[PDB]
Amino acid sequence: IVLTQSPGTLSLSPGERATLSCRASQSVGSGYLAWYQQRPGQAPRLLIYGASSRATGIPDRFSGSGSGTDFTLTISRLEPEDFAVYYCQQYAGSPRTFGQGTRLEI
Amino acid sequence: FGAISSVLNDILSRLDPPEAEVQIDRLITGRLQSLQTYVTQQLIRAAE
Amino acid sequence: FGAISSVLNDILSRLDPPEAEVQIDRLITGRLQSLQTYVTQQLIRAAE
Amino acid sequence: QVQLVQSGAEVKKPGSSVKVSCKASGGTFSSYAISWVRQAPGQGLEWMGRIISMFGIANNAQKFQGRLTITADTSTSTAYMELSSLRSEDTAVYYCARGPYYYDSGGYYLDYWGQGT
Amino acid sequence: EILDITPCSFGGVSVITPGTNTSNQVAVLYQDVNCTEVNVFQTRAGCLIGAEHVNNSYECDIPIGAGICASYQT
Amino acid sequence: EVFNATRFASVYAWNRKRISNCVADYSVLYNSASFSTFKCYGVSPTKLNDLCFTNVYADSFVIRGDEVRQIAPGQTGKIADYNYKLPDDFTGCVIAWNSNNLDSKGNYNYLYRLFRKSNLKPFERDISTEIYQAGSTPCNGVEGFNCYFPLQSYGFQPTNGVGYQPYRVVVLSFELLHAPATVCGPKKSTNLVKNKCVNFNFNGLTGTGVLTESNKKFLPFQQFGRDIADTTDAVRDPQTL
Amino acid sequence: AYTNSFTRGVYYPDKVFRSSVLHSTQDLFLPFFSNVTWFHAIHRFDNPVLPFNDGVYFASTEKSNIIRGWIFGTTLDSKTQSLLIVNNATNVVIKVCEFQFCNDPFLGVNCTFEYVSFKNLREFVFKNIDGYFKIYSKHTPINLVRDLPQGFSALEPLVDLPIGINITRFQTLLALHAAYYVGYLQPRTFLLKYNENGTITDAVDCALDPLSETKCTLKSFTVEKGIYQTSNFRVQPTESIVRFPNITNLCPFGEVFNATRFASVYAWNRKRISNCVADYSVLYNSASFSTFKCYGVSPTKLN
Ligand SMILES: *[C@@H]1O[C@H](CO)[C@@H](O[C@@H]2O[C@H](CO)[C@@H](O)[C@H](O)[C@H]2NC(C)=O)[C@H](O)[C@H]1NC(C)=O
Ligand SMILES: *[C@@H]1O[C@H](CO)[C@@H](O)[C@H](O)[C@H]1NC(C)=O
Ligand SMILES: *[C@@H]1O[C@H](CO)[C@@H](O)[C@H](O)[C@H]1NC(C)=O
Ligand SMILES: *[C@@H]1O[C@H](CO)[C@@H](O)[C@H](O)[C@H]1NC(C)=O
Ligand SMILES: *[C@@H]1O[C@H](CO)[C@@H](O)[C@H](O)[C@H]1NC(C)=O
Ligand SMILES: *[C@@H]1O[C@H](CO)[C@@H](O)[C@H](O)[C@H]1NC(C)=O
Ligand SMILES: *[C@@H]1O[C@H](CO)[C@@H](O)[C@H](O)[C@H]1NC(C)=O
Ligand SMILES: *[C@@H]1O[C@H](CO)[C@@H](O)[C@H](O)[C@H]1NC(C)=O
Repeated sequence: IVLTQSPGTLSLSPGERATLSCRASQSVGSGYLAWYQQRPGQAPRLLIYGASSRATGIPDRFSGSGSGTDFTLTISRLEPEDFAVYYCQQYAGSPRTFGQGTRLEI
Repeated sequence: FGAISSVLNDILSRLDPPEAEVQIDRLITGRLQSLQTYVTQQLIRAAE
Repeated sequence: FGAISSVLNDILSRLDPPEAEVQIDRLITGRLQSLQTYVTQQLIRAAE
Repeated sequence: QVQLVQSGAEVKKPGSSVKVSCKASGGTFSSYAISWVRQAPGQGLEWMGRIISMFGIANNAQKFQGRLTITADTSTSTAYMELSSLRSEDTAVYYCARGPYYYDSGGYYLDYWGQGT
Repeated sequence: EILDITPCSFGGVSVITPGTNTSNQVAVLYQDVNCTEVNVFQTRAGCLIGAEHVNNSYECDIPIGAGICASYQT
Repeated sequence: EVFNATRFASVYAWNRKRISNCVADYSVLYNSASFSTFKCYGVSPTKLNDLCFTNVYADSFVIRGDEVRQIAPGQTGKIADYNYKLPDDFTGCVIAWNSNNLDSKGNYNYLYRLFRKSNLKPFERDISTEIYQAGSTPCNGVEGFNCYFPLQSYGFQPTNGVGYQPYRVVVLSFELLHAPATVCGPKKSTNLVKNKCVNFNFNGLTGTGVLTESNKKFLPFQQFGRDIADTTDAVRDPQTL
Repeated sequence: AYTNSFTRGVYYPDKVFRSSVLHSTQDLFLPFFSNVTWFHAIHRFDNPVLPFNDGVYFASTEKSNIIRGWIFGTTLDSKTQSLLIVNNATNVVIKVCEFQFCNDPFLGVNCTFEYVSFKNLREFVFKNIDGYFKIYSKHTPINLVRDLPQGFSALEPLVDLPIGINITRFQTLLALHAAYYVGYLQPRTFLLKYNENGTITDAVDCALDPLSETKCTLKSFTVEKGIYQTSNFRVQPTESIVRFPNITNLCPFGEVFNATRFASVYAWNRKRISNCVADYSVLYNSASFSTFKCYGVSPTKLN
């Protein structure tokens, strides 16, 4: 399975509503996705798990949705310190596969 | 004979053994006493 | 006869009256039923 | 709080074997599904193994199956990885992964990562 | 479609035997079954296996039922 | 060593311990009031003292509030069926007592293994991890509804509620058979008196009879004689042969 | 190679003395008049492992105690518990300790209780019951060098041993510079004849042949002339019909059960279920349900 994301990069100015969706080639599940935010030159950090079950220690401003074969991650209000890399990550079964990453530039 | 169902196969079905022994045992004692009556009737009528 | 142990002395040694009564009533029902069959056998055969 | 110590950068000759550590300090250890991941320079991250600490049993990713032996030492609260048949291109940064393996509590995958090698 | 239920065939298993001092040979009597469901001889009592049927007439020694009797003889 | 033991095993791997060649004081077990539930099935609780038992096995594990009633013969439950099944004709006493003082300090040690063992014969241990096996055609991952990890663990916190409050339970399994009795109670015994109508209880056989020397020769291994009606007629004196 | 036992395999089943009593018991036994496997290992002719199955009958002919050991192991490699029985010169030592065994163990010419101590035939039956391993022995002088004599031997239970293993395989240990018999026990009924003195002189099988079923039903060795009913003929069912009607509709159980609103007790709503295929497996599987007590039907079997 390959988790095809939408798109490779979305060039958004701060404050934009950014939907960094991620689509699966076959069904995975509605409590079966997770998203990690990788800080520059570091290790990624979980923000939303099980597609919509918000991870503790993370602001509500980040919000994932979708189910089946089409999933969506939404960032509602971009701020300057949020430019970073985001990875989707299939959560159901099989070898763990991580998304190709989205780099937010100015 | 005062059980949940008269059909023995239906007793093997419709419930698991650990509770089912009491229902089967009530069936067993009833049928065995029925044989006791029928057989004792046979012997006495056969004596006749 | 569907009791915990066939030996009566064993029942008296192991289980105390409140459940013992249920056990012994099982022995009395079984053994006494067997006695009833045996006597009806003897009585009919003695008639023969 | 929780952290895995970074190593000194490594360069290795082809054909050797490399041992990379992963320290766990703080928190409630032995209830986490500590795992193993890596990312090559300029490529996305790839998973290698998964360890259930209580029964100390591990599985290896298909692409890396037959080349990695992974064990977890509960006494020192550490997770170890062993890689053989090193090549020239294999020099790279190596990461470590973990997260509780408990179902009906949601979870199954979480973060709790460190920094790297 | 309307299907009849006929219970599977069955009957008592009777063993025909002469006294153990005399021989260990034995003939088995399957009651009330045709000799297909099982020296095989069919009589109204049932299927009889292990016995050699003869039309010669002799006094009854061991009764098979349905007019058939068994005995140990050359 | 097994009941007042420093460490108790988990429901995942409940320890089974051999007990042999030891006179047993059941009085201290019964009189001691630390025991919360002491409901007995095969033996009277009060009369657990006098009788002799050939072999006693002690089973050790730790349970919640619901399992104290769940662990019983013929009762059905998650842990009762999937983990540890009590035989329907079990002869013995189930013993349980408080575990707040020793456990629930966060104490995450205990594990119970739910869905994997759909059917288990009595007194059987499943030490195989078997990660999946919930049921579905795909495999090699958990995925959704297809499979899930059976080995879930208990989380005991210093804040644990009374309903989920942990309890320690020890089940002593008495196997009632005819064989050399390893365990008996603390009663000294009189010497032998013969040719007299005496109430007798030998190795816990019990009954009334006239003790006489028997010319019949046991084979060395045999212990108890019997009759055509399957009642005891010959006994080997335990202390002297 | 194969040959028949003709008599052998009768042991004392229970822990009693009985005088002149014909008592019929059901237990694992070596069937009468059945093949017992025959092997050689002499001159290199090594010894193979065997499938233990439910039980084993072992018979040894040895002049210089070449047969010295027995193992009853699953993998034989220190992963799982393995028992060692060896009988060296004057001491019979029994160690059921976890040991590391070499794959081919031979002699040149984690642990519970531990025990220490052709003119002749030695017969051993090794069996494990109820977590207990019981060893049966019997030494009988024979003149029939070729094959087993047609005589009845009773094997006393020597010692009882608490091993508790998943036994699946069997091997014999031999000296390197014989013939051993293997048969598999199966559940059958024997009618045992005890003497006055209690020696097991003779026994008769209950399924061996039509004479034997008559002997077992009559409960005597001698059967007189006549007809005897012994058992019941019964055609065993071969196939299985699972004919049910086919209905597309699914159960509205899920919608009712996870419905947002339920009515009050004084006016409890009655919902009719009909003409749908209903699966109760989902209901069993869900663990959110605090109470599942069922009266009319057992909870596992409702579906
Ligand atoms: C003897 O007993 C030891 C344990 O008392 C067995 O070895 C242990 O195996 C476990 C794996 O389940 C390890 O975690 C322990 O560290 C081992 N301990 C030791 C001391 O090795 C051992 O296999 C048994 N048998 C032999 C032949 O030593
Ligand atoms: C039965 O066998 C015995 C030998 O044990 C023999 O003496 C007797 O004559 C036999 N009975 C008949 C009727 O032949
Ligand atoms: C023998 O079997 C056939 C069918 O197999 C049946 O029709 C016939 O009636 C049987 N014989 C007797 C005497 O019933
Ligand atoms: C006996 O059977 C044979 C062979 O079928 C036949 O030839 C003969 O006529 C029969 N005899 C009698 C007396 O029935
Ligand atoms: C168990 O140990 C405690 C130690 O405080 C002691 O009070 C108690 O009597 C012991 N119980 C038994 C049965 O020895
Ligand atoms: C016993 O062995 C013989 C030859 O070795 C063989 O023909 C026969 O089928 C065997 N018996 C069984 C029941 O397999
Ligand atoms: C016999 O074997 C035991 C253990 O297998 C060993 O201790 C002993 O030395 C051996 N020899 C004798 C003569 O007992
Ligand atoms: C039984 O064994 C005793 C042992 O002394 C012997 O005297 C007796 O003769 C034996 N009985 C038979 C029938 O062989």
